Amino acid sequence: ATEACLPAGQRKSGMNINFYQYSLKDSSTYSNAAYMAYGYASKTKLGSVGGQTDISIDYNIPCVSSSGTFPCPQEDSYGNWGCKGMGACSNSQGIAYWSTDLFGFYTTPTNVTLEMTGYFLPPQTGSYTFKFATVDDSAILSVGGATAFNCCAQQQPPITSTNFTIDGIKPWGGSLPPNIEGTVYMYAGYYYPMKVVYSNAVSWGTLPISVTLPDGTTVSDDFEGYVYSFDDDLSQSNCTVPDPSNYLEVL
Ligand SMILES: OC[C@H]1O[C@H](O)[C@@H](O)[C@@H](O)[C@@H]1O
Ligand SMILES: [Ca+2]
Repeated sequence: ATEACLPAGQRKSGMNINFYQYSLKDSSTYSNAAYMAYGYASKTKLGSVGGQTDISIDYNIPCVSSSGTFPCPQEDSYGNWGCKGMGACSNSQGIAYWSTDLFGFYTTPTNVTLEMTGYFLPPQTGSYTFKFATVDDSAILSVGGATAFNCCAQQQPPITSTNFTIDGIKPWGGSLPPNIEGTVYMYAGYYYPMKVVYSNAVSWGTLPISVTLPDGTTVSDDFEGYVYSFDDDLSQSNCTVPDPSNYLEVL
């Protein structure tokens, strides 16, 4: 059984996103599992943004072309290099770029590690299939009070579990990986801790996130209505529900 929670605080819509420093073109750290699970929090914290419901990542580097600077979708890049419908680009793909494209926070989306935390509120009892359509460069998803973070303790330092529900790595220089899926059985009305950790090491960043509900509904990119944050309250006695199927409910 995946451990779930019943936080009694004021619920806030969306996930908290923390940003951590990652070295441009570090082709090692991003593929290490200890780093993805907890090691990232050792790195300098750049900032955070709260209340985000649209959590898919799609960052496209600029092409500085003769008619202006425009983002280039990765599948339209060619040669050394240009972008279809724009011609040759005069800027390097291998430098840092600054922009707000990740959740409105000004940082270097070319090279950053994001930590997304919240609680997933299932509306139906049954098995949920989470999915990353692909990943550039690496990402994990963990779900559960024992594996994502502890109940009522969303904002604490990371727990030390490498038991990921999904983990994905783009091999360095390789093509984008295919779909990656992971299934969790969840009970309706319990808040399940959820953590996504995402790294971009250079240039393009991509992480299309979706979930398929037990009825076969698919929710893609925007998780409004499903993900919530609560401020930590370590004093709330009955926050943790080790097994929601045998939980003595008291009303
Ligand atoms: O895989 C390493 C590197 O390969 C290409 O340069 C792009 O797909 C980048 O997004 C990626 O970081
Ligand atoms: Ca990349």
